[PDB]
Amino acid sequence: QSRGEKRTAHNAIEKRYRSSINDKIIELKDLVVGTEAKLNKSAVLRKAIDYIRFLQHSNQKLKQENLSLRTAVHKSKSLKDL
Amino acid sequence: QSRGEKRTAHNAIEKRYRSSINDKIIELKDLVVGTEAKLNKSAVLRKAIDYIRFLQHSNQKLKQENLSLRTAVHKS
Amino acid sequence: SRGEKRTAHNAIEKRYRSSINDKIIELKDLVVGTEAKLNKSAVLRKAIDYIRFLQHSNQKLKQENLSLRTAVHKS
Amino acid sequence: QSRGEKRTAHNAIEKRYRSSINDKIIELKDLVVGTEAKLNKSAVLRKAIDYIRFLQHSNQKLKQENLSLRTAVHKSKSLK
DNA sequence: TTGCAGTGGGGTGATCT
DNA sequence: CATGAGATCACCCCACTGCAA
DNA sequence: TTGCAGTGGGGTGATCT
DNA sequence: CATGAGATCACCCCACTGCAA
Ligand SMILES: [Mg+2]
Ligand SMILES: [Mg+2]
Repeated sequence: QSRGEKRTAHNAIEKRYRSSINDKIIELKDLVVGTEAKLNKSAVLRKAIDYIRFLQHSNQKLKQENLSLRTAVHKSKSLKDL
Repeated sequence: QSRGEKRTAHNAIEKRYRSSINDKIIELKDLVVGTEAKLNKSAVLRKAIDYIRFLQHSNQKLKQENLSLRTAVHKS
Repeated sequence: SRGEKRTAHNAIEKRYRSSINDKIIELKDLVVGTEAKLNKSAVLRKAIDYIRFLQHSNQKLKQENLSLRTAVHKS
Repeated sequence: QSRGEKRTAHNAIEKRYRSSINDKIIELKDLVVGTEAKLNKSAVLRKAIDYIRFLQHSNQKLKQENLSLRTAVHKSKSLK
């Protein structure tokens, strides 16, 4: 590659670099405000951060409840002379 | 007010902007791989995307399960 | 035993290699010190140059001491 | 370079390597025992080491002497 | 009402891998 | 990161030399 | 009088640069 | 070590948009 060639190649490289990021921001955008909405990059990332924590918290609550529900039906089976 | 004076000023505005995004990718990073690691931006995003989807399905599945378990409780 | 003889001599050859290598390490400690990392030939190149350097420095000093003593005597 | 070529090359590189050391051990030999004498590698280096130390010690001795001679000459006039 | 901050696209150079 | 290659080192094997039993 | 350690040459793979 | 080259990042400059004064 000559200087101009490196440049031109690098620009195509950098184009691929940008999509590697911008394409994932769109993916995150669709996950947090949906495919139809329009939202700016930092806002999408801000929503993605809080959505993840929300989902993480929910997951914990959902699990705590699943165990309780399971412990409940299990106990329902116990007929033992009390 | 010179063009260059104006380019320089906006340059400071653009760094603000760039950091509005970068600071946030670092936040996502700390959530997916933690603080000690080093992971490029696109990989932080890829992980965050997959983590969200993973949690989304994990949560939906627990919800489905919890429904039955709850109804089982009823039908008992 | 061709082999056993080899193994045994191999130990002899290591002792030998070490007889040269440990000296290069000493020469190295002398010319660039202990913390440095320097390859064998540079250690030797330096040693050679260092000796030549001190040789000339000491000659010059001896001829000058000569002249100084002559002066003192011739006074 | 194929393994075969790399091999052949390496042997010539290693020939150059050895010479870069051996050629110097003989430069040292000549300094410690002379052009004509023959002494083995480790004894040449042992001699080089001790010779350097001696050259170092001598230089210090010589400098001190040089100063004393110089301080001598001075007084040899500086007598007020 | 419109001129700047904000926002984003694309290019470059330095540096990394 | 990859390839490419010369450099550096330890160690291999071989040859031989000379001294200590 | 001679085998065995010592010495040195060159090759080679592993690794560094 | 030396290319070589893609990837990564920050910053550049440019264009445009929307809102605060
Ligand atoms: Mg960016
Ligand atoms: Mg050697």
